[PDB]
Amino acid sequence: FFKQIRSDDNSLYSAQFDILLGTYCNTLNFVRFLELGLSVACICTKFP
Amino acid sequence: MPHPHWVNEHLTILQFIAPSNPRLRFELNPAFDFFVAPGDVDLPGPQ
Amino acid sequence: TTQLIQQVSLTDFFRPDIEHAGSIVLILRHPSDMIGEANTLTQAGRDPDVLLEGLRNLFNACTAPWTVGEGGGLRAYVTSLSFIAACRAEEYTDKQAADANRTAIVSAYGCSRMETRLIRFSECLRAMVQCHVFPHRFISFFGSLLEYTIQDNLCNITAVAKGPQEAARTDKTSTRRVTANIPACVFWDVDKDLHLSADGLKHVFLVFVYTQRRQREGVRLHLALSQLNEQCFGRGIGFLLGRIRAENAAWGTLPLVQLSNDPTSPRCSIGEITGVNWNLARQRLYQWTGDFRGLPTQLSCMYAAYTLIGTIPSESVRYTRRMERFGGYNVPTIWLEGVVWGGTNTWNECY
Amino acid sequence: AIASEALSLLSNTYVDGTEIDSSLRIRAIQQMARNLRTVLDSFERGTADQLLGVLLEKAPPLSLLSPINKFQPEGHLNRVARAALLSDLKRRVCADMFFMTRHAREPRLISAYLSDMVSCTQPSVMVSRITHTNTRGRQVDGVLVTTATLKRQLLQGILQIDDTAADVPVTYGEMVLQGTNLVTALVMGKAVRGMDDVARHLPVNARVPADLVIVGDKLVFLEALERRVYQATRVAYPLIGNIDITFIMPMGVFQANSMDRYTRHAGDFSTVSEQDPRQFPPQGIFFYNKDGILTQLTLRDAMGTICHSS
Amino acid sequence: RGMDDVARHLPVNARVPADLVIVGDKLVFLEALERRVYQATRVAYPLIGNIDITFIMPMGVFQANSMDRY
Amino acid sequence: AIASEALSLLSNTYVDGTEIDSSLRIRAIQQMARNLRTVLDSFERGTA
Amino acid sequence: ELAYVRDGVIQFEVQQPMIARDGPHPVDQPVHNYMVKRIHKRSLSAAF
Amino acid sequence: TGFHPGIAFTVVRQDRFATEQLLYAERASESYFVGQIQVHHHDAIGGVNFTLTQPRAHVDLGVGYTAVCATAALRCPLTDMGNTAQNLFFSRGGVPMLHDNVTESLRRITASGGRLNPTEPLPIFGGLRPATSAGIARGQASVCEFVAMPVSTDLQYFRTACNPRGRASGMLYMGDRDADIEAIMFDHTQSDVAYTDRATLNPWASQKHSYGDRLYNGTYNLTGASPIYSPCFKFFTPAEVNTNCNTLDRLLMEAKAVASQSSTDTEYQFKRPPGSTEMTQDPCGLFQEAYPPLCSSDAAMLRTAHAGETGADEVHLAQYLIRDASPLRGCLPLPR
Amino acid sequence: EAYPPLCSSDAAMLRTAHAGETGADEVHLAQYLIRDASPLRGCLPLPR
Amino acid sequence: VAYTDRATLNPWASQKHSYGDRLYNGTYNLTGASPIYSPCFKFFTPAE
Amino acid sequence: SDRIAGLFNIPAGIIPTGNVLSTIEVCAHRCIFD
Amino acid sequence: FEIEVLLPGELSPAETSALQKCEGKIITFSTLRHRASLVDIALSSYYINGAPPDTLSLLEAYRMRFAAVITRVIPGKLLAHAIGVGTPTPGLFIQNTSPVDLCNGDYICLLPPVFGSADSIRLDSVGLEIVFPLTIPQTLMREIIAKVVARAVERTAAGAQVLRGADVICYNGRRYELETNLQHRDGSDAAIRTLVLNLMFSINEGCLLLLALIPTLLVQGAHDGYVNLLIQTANCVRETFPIYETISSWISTSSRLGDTLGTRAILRVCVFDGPSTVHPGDRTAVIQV
Amino acid sequence: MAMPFEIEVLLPGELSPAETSALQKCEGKIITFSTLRHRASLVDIALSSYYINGAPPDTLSLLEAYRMRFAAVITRVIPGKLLAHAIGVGTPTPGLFIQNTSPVDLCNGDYICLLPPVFGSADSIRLDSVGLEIVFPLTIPQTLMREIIAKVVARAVERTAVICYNGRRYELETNLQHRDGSDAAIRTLVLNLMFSINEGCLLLLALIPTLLVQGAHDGYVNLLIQTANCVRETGQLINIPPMPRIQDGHRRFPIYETISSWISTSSRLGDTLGTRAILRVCVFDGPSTVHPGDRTAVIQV
Repeated sequence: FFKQIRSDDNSLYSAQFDILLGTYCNTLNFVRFLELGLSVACICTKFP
Repeated sequence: MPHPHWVNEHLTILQFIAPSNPRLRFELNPAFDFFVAPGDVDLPGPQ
Repeated sequence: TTQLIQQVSLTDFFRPDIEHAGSIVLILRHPSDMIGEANTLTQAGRDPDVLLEGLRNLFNACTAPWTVGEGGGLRAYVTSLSFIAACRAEEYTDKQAADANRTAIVSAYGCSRMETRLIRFSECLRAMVQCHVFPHRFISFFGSLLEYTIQDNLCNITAVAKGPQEAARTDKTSTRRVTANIPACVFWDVDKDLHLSADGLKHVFLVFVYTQRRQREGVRLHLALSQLNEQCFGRGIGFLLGRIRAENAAWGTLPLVQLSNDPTSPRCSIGEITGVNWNLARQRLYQWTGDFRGLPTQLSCMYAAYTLIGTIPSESVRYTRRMERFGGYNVPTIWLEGVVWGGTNTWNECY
Repeated sequence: AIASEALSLLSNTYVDGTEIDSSLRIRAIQQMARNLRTVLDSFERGTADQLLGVLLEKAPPLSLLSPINKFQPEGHLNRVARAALLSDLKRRVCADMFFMTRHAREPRLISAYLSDMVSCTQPSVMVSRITHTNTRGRQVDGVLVTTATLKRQLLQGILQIDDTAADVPVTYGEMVLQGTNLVTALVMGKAVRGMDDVARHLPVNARVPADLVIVGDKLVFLEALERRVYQATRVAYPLIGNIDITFIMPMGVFQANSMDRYTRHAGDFSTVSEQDPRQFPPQGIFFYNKDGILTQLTLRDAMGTICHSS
Repeated sequence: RGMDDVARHLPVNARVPADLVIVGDKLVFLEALERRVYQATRVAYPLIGNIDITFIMPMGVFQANSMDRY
Repeated sequence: AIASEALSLLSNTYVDGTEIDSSLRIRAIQQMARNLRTVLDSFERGTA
Repeated sequence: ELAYVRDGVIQFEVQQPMIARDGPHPVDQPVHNYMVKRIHKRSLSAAF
Repeated sequence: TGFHPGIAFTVVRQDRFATEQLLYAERASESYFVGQIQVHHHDAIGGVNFTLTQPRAHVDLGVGYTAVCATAALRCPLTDMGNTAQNLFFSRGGVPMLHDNVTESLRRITASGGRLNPTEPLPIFGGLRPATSAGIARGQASVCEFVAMPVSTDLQYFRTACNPRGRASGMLYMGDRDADIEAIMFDHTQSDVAYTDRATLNPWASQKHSYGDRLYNGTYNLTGASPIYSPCFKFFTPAEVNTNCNTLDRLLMEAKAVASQSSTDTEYQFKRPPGSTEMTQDPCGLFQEAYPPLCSSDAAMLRTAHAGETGADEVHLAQYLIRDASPLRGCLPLPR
Repeated sequence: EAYPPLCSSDAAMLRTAHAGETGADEVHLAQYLIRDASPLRGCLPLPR
Repeated sequence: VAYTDRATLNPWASQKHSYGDRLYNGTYNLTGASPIYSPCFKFFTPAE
Repeated sequence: SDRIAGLFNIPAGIIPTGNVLSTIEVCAHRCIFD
Repeated sequence: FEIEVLLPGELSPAETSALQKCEGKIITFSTLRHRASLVDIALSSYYINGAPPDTLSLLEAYRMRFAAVITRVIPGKLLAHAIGVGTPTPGLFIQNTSPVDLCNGDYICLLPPVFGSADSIRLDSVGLEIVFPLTIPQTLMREIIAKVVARAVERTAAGAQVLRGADVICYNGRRYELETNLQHRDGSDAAIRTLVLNLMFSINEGCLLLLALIPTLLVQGAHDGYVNLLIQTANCVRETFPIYETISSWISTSSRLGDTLGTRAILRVCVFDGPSTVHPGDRTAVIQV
Repeated sequence: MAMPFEIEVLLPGELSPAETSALQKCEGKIITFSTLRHRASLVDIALSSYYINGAPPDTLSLLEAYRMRFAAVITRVIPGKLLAHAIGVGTPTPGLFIQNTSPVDLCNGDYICLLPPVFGSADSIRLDSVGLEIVFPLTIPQTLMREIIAKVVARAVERTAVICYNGRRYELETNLQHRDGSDAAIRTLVLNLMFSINEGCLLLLALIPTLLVQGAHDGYVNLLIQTANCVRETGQLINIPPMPRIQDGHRRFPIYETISSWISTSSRLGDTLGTRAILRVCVFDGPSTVHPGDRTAVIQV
């Protein structure tokens, strides 16, 4: 790149810029089975 | 001849508007009748 | 890692202690199937009893000629590339590289009944072409020679049927490793004859060449390197064998559009076909005689066959030529470095 | 899945690297932890999905299970009352194919359709164990899984809430199969669950926001699982089902020779044409579309079946 | 925006006239803005708008040979 | 020979809350040990 | 420094749950979505 | 041209509505079992891939029936209430016409009044699949079936829930013997079990080896190659009742989890995909009865001189109207 | 799409018997009358 | 699509280059110099 | 056929692990079990 | 790799005895999932169209599905290692279901039951049948189909026709005669009819296509001018009725039929210190391609 | 060799960020190298290497190149170089994937053949930094490769003298820019069409009047007889007298010869007028079908 300016030109001090105005996210709602309403209908059991 | 067209006049509008009519694409203007012909013959011409 | 096959066999066409470990060995189909395939596949006008006569003449000059019929289990399963290369040792172009192999294999097997078992084998292979049951249907690629153990006439053969050749531990001797090995008569790289490139992966093929000429035909066996896949190796060898292809082609042996376009031509219907009429079928419709007789066929014009048996996955393939002691004599050999044996021995014939 | 170009990163974790290298490893481990955490939730959701998978292919329709269960005396039917029960089911099924839309202006009948719904079944088993209950110590009976709008229509003016909290067990049972029921499994091929107990013969709750509703006189769980589970995940809610209904219509039938071709009044549908076009045999039938758009069906349409070599 | 908070890692009240309504199950505002603002100032009230209906009519048609003229 | 379904029971895989497989693994270990002992005695017989 | 800005972006990322099934269905894997927005510069005006 | 060839047909279509169900379950209806997770990995390209699998089991605990369901409300309907025929030229059947010109000119002419026709180049290995129309408007199109019948058949059979075969059938009418089921459906020296004043309404379809039977009864496999879904398959084919044990309360076993017989994703009702998974509720298929929708032998007979009121009149001068005795008599859009 | 208003072929079919109604009257002897199906079925001034 | 048996209802206004197409489709710009509104403009030219 | 029997004694009344509290005519529902 | 096929209950103790023997037979799934059911391998899944399939369609669907060898079976379920991908860690063994012998070093392929098939298992407590392919060598692959189609196109030409003879396929010092004593080969005559039909209609459409494009084929000497055209058109020498809707239809059909009959090998009988011959019914070691 | 044969194409470090972002997206596409090295350069796969006599090739010479040349799969594109896997030499290649580049969907199980771009224009890369345009072969099922190869060799013969699939039509844009490859294909078509005729073919030729009656007695044959634009015309227009007595007829069988030597010249007609099948789609646990642009899981043949 190459650029030749004489005494002065407007492009010398016109600085603009970019900005990252904030990051976001979201949390998950981990459900357990033994706290729903459906688990009344079944008798779970572990059996290795 | 025996290799019939343009005489399909017994049709009812349902068989005419149906896409199965090859004479449908040549219906484009109320005061015109489009058709095919032998090309580049400018006169009554020969028999 | 690799794989190994093990097969106990007789010791007629293969003596696995003069053979250098790393040579290639070939398997032989039961000979009683040729006498079944010859009845059907021989060409009309030739006595199929020539192959039967030669085959019976071969095993008479062999080891114990019993159970050589059907019920026999223990027989001569395996043969070496050197043996087939030494029986047809007159059809190879490099005479000096082939007659030495033949001399060494005759004087090395320690037998006088040899050189009468090599003349029979060549006559059998020549007959098998004349009766149209080619050797490419009764031989295939058993693995490279790795390790052996012998007894009185009984040998046990170990091979390597897959994977890299050099990743195979032979506990016997000499650096515990084994390298590929072929006699210099059978070797020829097509990429040099076709003037092709060098840098790249190369395949290793097994080529049978057939000449169709009555009572003086011939067959030989080759091991080729090439940068061409199996679908284009035929177009390759089809160019370096013109004088055999042409001579086999010629020394081994209906205007429907018009009438169908004539709307005045005599034509019957689907509802009129009663062919029992001697007029309606023969006299009325256009008569024509077929005479599909003596015309060139597939099994007649077939001049060559090949199968892919391995590959060499190097940048530049490197092979030597060192005259090795083949049990008393010295034969020009060729050492192939870094061969990874493929498989699925599917033969492709040329025409 | 642990992606490449990040397993090679996670591999050489003990090598003296750079800072721009060691700052991507934390990102890789964050990703792996996110995935491993969100996968184990999939089993806790798949349990609630599979239970509806099983509690849906095991339940007959209400319109058939209710009228049968009012016929228990004479357990073996005598081949005549069965015919009447059949002719009654065939007319009661068409009554309530959708018993919460056809009868939406009047909420009282819906509570009846639910009361006779819950009184139609039978209780399973009373195990000596702790069971689901509300705050005041009244044991619960059943569950009523619906869609989210059925809840809005039921909790409005039909089903009366009782309590908004319940305590439930929070630990499964256990089976160990060790001791003398291991020897019985290895030597012969059997085992018993409480084996040591017959050989002798010969648990914490948790209050959680729920919705317990009174129906009939029982206490049932009314919810809609299509928000807690099944949302943001592309697994269709199983309680939304498809119904098939076979229609038929007659085309071009002529009324036979009888007094069956009348007219209700004198001069109805009179045409200006000098003859009556109604007398002629009709050839086409007309029905309404899905969106109420009048269509046609004449004999010309059977040309695909009646003009074939079959 | 939070440049320091990442480069490190590596509210009064006032009583106002308001009118609130409970709509459904949420607490939300309900404001009309034609008195405090937009009054006697030459601006069109933006909550009033336009909408289009495209009417059509058949004219001069004749139902073909059928029983449809009764 | 060592059969598969025993060559997998000797694999240093995870642990399970079962003692069925703990019995299967010992069942396979004892078999492999019997086989190895008999094979090793085979050479003391074969020398003579 | 609004009159000195040219781009402004806000980032999101969301994590969705999944369900473990079995049968003729395909096994599932977690998804993570990323989205980016951008500001729309407007202005005012007044005089006397 | 407009010529009635002294014959009458019965159209048969099967719509489909998505519904909102409603389920009740009693405490301890199932005994659930959970085993042990074990994990295997399939080493992919450069990176790995894990898969968690956990074996489970379950068992009912009730002596009677512990759960019940109900089609509570109505969502939007899926398949339209349209008019599309099932052109049987799809099937590679048996004896064809003697002359190729006649079958070709027959297919070309029957493909000129519909759109479910096969493409004109007839393949060899495929199955004569139809075309893929660009736009879809109202839903999946449900095809109809036609059954020929005498012309002067009385209408009091088509006004209530009836059977297209004309003769009733099914396992609901029994006396608990195994030799009875075929006789109730096919034996004709007896009478129709529902209408005892005749033996059949459609002689050409009800009897064994008749037209409709030899055309639709799935045991002969005439339209085995056609991809289109055949509604009369569940009406003409005898249901396989070998799985019974002479119980007559298997009715409850026959009303739960019918797999979706058709396809639900395409533009037309094809047969089911082999890897399908859906379920449905077929009342009409169980009792072997259809329903008459609000239709008429005359288009101009439906309107009335006051808006919002559909015409319900019986007949007028050999032209009939049928008031709808279907389950959806209301709760569907009426023109206004 | 487009919506048809309350329109008729001839006026005599629009007008009613008693005051304050409309003329649904969908057909009479080759002359017709289409009833409205626009959003503005009501909400419009009529003659009395 | 809405009536899956026919292909049009006014063939002089649906097919390409027809009399209806040549009269309102903005692609051809026949009513260019006129200031009067075209109610069928959005119905005849294909949207982007 | 009939694999279930012979596994365990059908009248095996070792210790009931619960009650039924169902009191229905069970023979009418015979399709659901042995 | 390893697949578990859960055998349902109520399998009568005569069916489980049969499934005991089926260790070393090949089954074919449509898709490779770890959990498969007894319906996925049953005959009701090949089921190409309506009735059970034909010998042509089995050939079409044996190169389309995925094959798997059935390893150990236990009283409860049925294990099977998929072949093609996975590198079976144990000793993969096969039980040859074919009338011929198997040498040491062959390249096994699959082939529908083109003989008196007796590998069928009838599972009647559940209502489904399982048919296992034949594991024939590859040297006999071109011979068997050729003979079985020739012996049918010879049977169909009984109006426009020794008469019979030894139709023997001789492999590995043995003779096996295709011609069964039963002449009522119907059903099997029909199970292969759809194949012989296409083969004839594709041989003729090429024969009758060459004689409609070469006006100088057998008129310049059926021994002289034919071979000259052959040997000139062998290399690149120089330039050479719906006549253009027939060449395309011949290619687009005979090429597909050739792709059906390809049948590349899948296994290899590679024993290591065992028996060198694998009789019908025996089991031996197998390494896979 | 035990590891998969890796290839290392070296990208020029002077590209644009978009010129390399486009390469970042070409993971799973197939490229072909004249020789099989380990260190290839970007000039070995661009359209510069498919040059016959300094000119861009036609759809028939590119077809010959695709079967003359080695194949490989792009797997990942790092900022420095390009890593790729060889296909048809060394079997080990676990978890290999392939992006469906085609207009038509891919269903599970199909074999894969690769076509030069014929359906409209190609989706290619124009690396204007060094001046190389890179085209990628299509991915077409084998049951559809064989229709287009026929439709193009027929047009080649027509010169020297539309396709339906799953209910969707397409149009070809195949061109012939010269006249050498056309005849190099015509000679093979006629040769393979000439090695099928044998002595036993006449006994098959006498069954045409009988096949014409079985096409009227049956249903499956009546469709086969319509497409046979020759058997349907000869069976009513030509005749043959009975065949001569077979030379040594007590011994040999001609039909076995004519239908044994017929399968050979048909298991090659596809692999010579077109390209072979190198891969086949095997999605163990992924989706069933594959729309245009979605990666698949394949296993090499």
